[PDB]
Amino acid sequence: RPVLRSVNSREPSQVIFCNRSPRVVLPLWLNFDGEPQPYPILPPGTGRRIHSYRGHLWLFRDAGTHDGLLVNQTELFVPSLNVDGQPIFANITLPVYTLKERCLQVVRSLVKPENYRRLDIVRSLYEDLEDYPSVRKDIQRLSQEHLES
Amino acid sequence: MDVFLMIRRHKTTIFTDAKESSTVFELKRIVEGILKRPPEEQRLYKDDQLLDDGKTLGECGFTSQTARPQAPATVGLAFRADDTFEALRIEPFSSPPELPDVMK
Amino acid sequence: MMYVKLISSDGHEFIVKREHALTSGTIKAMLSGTNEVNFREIPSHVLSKVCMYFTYKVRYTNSSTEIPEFPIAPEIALELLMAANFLDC
Repeated sequence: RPVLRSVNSREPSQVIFCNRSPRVVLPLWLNFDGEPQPYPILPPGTGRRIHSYRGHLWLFRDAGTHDGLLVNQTELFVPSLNVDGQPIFANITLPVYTLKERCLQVVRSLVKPENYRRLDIVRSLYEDLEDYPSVRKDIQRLSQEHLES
Repeated sequence: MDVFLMIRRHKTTIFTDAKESSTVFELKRIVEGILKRPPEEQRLYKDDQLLDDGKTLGECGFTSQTARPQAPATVGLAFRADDTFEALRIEPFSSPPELPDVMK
Repeated sequence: MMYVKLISSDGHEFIVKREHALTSGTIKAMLSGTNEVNFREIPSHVLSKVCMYFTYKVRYTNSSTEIPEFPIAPEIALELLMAANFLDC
């Protein structure tokens, strides 16, 4: 029984995914068994209307790198019911990454993993390079945080 | 509208910030607080153009769109030497090494 | 509105708001060892950039508007990674 899962409300909710980031965004739908399902990509600056449901669970990642993104300033998005004929906005934004994590991202984007160890950096940093951003990992953390609150 | 700046003179660079509506004079007050030289002993420049104390940073061409936290704009600074003013001189930063092969 | 002075290996002085520099816990530790820190292994093309990161971090953390990307040229990425690692920012 996963901690974090969409509830099968069967109650429709109209949503807009609004990509307010310079990243190509991959939306992920955590299904009824808490498994992430990929939806069509969102190019930077675009918006798309989605027919979702109350109590469904979404998260948003960089489509190329799986770097984490925020949605309405948090990690998870849950549609509620529409009132007054208005869609729920899912405003996807960059977090303020650490400078470290940002450097890691740039290096990962330029260097084939096999070549990480040719870089003239301290060994701990090779390790950090290799510890890729992971949806799975984030779901673990978010699951525990959820239980804590 | 906030503007983010580097006030640069020689091998000194001050990171500071102000409003499009702040004046040039107000920047000299910052400089004075940090470098202990009064406004009348300072000249501030955009490119090589002397800025008047009374103009707003906006009027001088600094918009918040351009003077960003992660890419601040540069204000030149020159100090009075004796009775004359030193020429504006801003020294560049160092050069990165050549790009590693595995990054090409 | 205290400023502190951060000196690069090549002898550039970067003067920044103390509160902005305290984004680095390393720098914080170093400051309560004057208002001056000497970085013998961090050059000006890197440390200038670290300063802009502090500004960016303080400006956008808990913003709730759209956040721009922090730009990093490929030619500085490695040195900047090393500095970020040491400064823990």
